[PDB]
Amino acid sequence: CVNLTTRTQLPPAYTNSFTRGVYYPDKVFRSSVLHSTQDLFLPFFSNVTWFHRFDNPVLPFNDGVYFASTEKSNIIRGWIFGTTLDSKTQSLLIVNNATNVVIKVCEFQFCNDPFLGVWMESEFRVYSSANNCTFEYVSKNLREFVFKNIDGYFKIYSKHTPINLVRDLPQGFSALEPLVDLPIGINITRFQTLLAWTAGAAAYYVGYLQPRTFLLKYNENGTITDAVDCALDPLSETKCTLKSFTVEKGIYQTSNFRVQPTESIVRFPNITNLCPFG
Amino acid sequence: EVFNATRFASVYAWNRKRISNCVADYSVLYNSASFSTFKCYGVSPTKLNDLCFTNVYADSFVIRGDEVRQIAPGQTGKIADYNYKLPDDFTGCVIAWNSNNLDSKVGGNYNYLYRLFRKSNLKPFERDISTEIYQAGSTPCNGVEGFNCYFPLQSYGFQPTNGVGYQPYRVVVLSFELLHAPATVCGPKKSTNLVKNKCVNFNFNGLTGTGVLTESNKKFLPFQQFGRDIADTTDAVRDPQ
Amino acid sequence: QVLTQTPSSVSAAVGGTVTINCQASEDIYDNLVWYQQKPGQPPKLLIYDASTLAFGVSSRFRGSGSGTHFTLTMRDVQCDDAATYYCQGEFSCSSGDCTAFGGGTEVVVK
Amino acid sequence: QSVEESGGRLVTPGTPLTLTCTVSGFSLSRYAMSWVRQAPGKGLEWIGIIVDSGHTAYASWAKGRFTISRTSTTVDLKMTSLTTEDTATYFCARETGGGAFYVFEFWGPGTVVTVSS
Ligand SMILES: *[C@@H]1O[C@H](CO)[C@@H](O[C@@H]2O[C@H](CO)[C@@H](O)[C@H](O)[C@H]2NC(C)=O)[C@H](O)[C@H]1NC(C)=O
Ligand SMILES: *[C@@H]1O[C@H](CO)[C@@H](O[C@@H]2O[C@H](CO)[C@@H](O)[C@H](O)[C@H]2NC(C)=O)[C@H](O)[C@H]1NC(C)=O
Ligand SMILES: *[C@@H]1O[C@H](CO)[C@@H](O)[C@H](O)[C@H]1NC(C)=O
Ligand SMILES: *[C@@H]1O[C@H](CO)[C@@H](O)[C@H](O)[C@H]1NC(C)=O
Ligand SMILES: *[C@@H]1O[C@H](CO)[C@@H](O)[C@H](O)[C@H]1NC(C)=O
Ligand SMILES: *[C@@H]1O[C@H](CO)[C@@H](O)[C@H](O)[C@H]1NC(C)=O
Ligand SMILES: *[C@@H]1O[C@H](CO)[C@@H](O)[C@H](O)[C@H]1NC(C)=O
Repeated sequence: CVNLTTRTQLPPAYTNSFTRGVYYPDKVFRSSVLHSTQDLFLPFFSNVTWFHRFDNPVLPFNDGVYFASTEKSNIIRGWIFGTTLDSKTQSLLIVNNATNVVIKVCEFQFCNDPFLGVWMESEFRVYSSANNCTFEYVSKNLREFVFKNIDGYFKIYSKHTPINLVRDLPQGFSALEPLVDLPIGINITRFQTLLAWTAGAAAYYVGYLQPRTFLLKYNENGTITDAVDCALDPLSETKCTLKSFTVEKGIYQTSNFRVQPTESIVRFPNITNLCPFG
Repeated sequence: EVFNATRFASVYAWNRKRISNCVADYSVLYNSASFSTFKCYGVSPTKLNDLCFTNVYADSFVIRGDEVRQIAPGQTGKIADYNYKLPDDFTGCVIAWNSNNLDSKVGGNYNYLYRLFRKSNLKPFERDISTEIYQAGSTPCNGVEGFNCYFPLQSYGFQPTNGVGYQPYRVVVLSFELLHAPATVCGPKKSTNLVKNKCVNFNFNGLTGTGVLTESNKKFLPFQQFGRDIADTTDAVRDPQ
Repeated sequence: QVLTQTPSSVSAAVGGTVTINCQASEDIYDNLVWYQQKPGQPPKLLIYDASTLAFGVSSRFRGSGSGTHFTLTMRDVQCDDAATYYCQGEFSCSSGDCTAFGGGTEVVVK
Repeated sequence: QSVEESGGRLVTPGTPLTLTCTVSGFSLSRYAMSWVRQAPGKGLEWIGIIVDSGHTAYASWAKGRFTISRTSTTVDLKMTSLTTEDTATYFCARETGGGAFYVFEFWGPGTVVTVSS
């Protein structure tokens, strides 16, 4: 397609994730009850990568992604998934163009630098070929998303929120509600973002999920208001045990400490009585 | 658009259409008496509205009326061995009916072709489009039409004066498969009326249980369906209709 | 397009059997019929589709064969079977002249 | 289901003649009428057929000198330019049911047309 190399080379920066990345695990409704559940989550106060100038390299997709983006002109367009991305294996596609949401599962032939060009959009050079398709579908502020792929289902959780900040991830709480459940059996290991001459000042954070236990609080109306990570520190484990957000004065037992083996030895007598065989 | 469209292909170029993301309804297909033959192998057509399949493949072509018996597993013939071969363990069935009123011409409908020659029998679910002249002599034909260079394809003489066996027939065959992917295409089941304030045996998308379905203004539930309590008890449910 | 019947004439006793062969020059599948024409009488349909007996006919008449070769055999022929038999089958339409009749054979029982 | 026809006459060569086959006991617009002929002591010959819809078919040996027409209850055939070898017996045969053409289950009495001087 088209190659742009006028990009300054800089190492990625890092930022604290604070208490972001809590979504409704299931579709049940509960009120005024603290529920302890296990699921793929983003750990509290984690290390979230930060990108930028245009930056869009290929990142691993192991279990999930807490994809956030703060912009003023909606420069970011969509996503690209798959394993090989060279029409050897199926690859997902999402473009949030000016028309509507376009979702496809055709086996594409991507170029090494997928991108879009733009007031009027004029350039569409994300892929070159599209054959053997399977599926089709049409559907200051921060747009944060959570992706997952389990039992051949591709879940997307989205949430929007206003912010007066400029260059800081807000320190607060905001639950994420489900958006779509794609029933497509792809095995995805890598992904890449999309952007749409003109250079826009846009940045997008990336986080990774891993199995964790949480203690979520449902208010009267069933909306999540607080969460407690269950492995952050000794205090957080105590709250998990008592299933309450406030712990009274005293001494409590939480878990068990056990040393693990380091090396394995096998001993047998001196090897003798060797059969001659000569 | 599959069973009765204005343009159907030949047997040697049968159109294959994938049916997916469909709420299939085979009951209207059963109740239709406009099909001359309707019989299925492996699965009885009566309960097709119950089983769910990941994908459905439909093939449509027009053959001679008498040539319908060759389209079946374990069938040996001319069109079977040269135009359309079915696997022995084929899942699905064919549906065919008389269509002389559209596919037959007084002067002879010559727009349909069928293959008579090929080097070897084709594997099940295979398409051959090459129009190479089949050779039977020693010298190469080199594509030049003449003696001992037989054209593999010929046309049908579909005319109203032909016998029933020679009359044109439209054949549509649907197939099913199961693999490691979520099922998407099957029947819509059904839905009964809702009765409240009486001890019933409800069923809400697998929520099997009994109780009195009184009306309650519990909460908003913007996207939730169920409703739970401190224990694992479904206190409230949201109507699907 | 061409229908041939052999033998032209054949005779047998009352306690005997005879065979009549009708071959088609083109593949007709199983579309072939037989008739029996007594002298001075209209022919009567005996077997249609080469394997199905007509209504009201005896079970001693049997037919077989498919493709291009067909055979009709009478078991325990009586003195009432002394007549002529003909084979008729379609020949497509664009392929052949609609339908042609066979040469026929004469059967006499002593 | 009774089928009968008449019209056998002695005519000079080249003189047209008409034979009318009349149906009785069934609907003509449902079954196909066909004509067969045999020479004295010779085998059966096929002349033509009319379908229930109205389309007509003939035989190559006939060369296209016959004409089959249909109406309410008179299936008639007319020829032109008769020769001296056309002295034979003519028949009109009925079908069994819808479709299944060239079965010829019902037959008429039979009529003889002779050509001489
Ligand atoms: C954009 O860059 C890619 C990679 O730098 C180019 O792909 C290379 O194309 C050359 C052809 O001269 C091959 O020899 C290399 O093996 C390719 N490398 C890769 C990684 O694909 C691509 O041709 C460039 N396109 C444009 C328009 O500049
Ligand atoms: C007789 O056989 C024995 C094996 O049963 C040979 O011992 C090995 O020989 C190879 C090839 O010479 C050496 O590479 C190995 O190191 C020998 N084994 C050991 C344990 O040293 C022996 O060499 C054979 N005898 C002769 C004369 O070839
Ligand atoms: C995040 O990673 C950077 C780069 O290695 C490191 O300097 C920083 O201490 C890390 N922060 C946390 C909380 O792990
Ligand atoms: C299309 O994908 C299917 C996936 O099973 C594969 O079997 C088939 O060979 C592919 N065909 C082409 C032309 O890529
Ligand atoms: C999932 O996809 C990957 C593609 O890299 C493939 O290697 C693997 O076999 C797939 N898993 C299954 C169960 O098919
Ligand atoms: C739930 O919504 C109602 C809307 O009338 C509001 O009054 C109430 O405060 C909400 N609940 C909580 C805990 O804020
Ligand atoms: C479902 O369809 C029925 C049909 O009239 C309609 O009354 C009802 O409102 C619909 N419900 C939803 C949720 O679409």
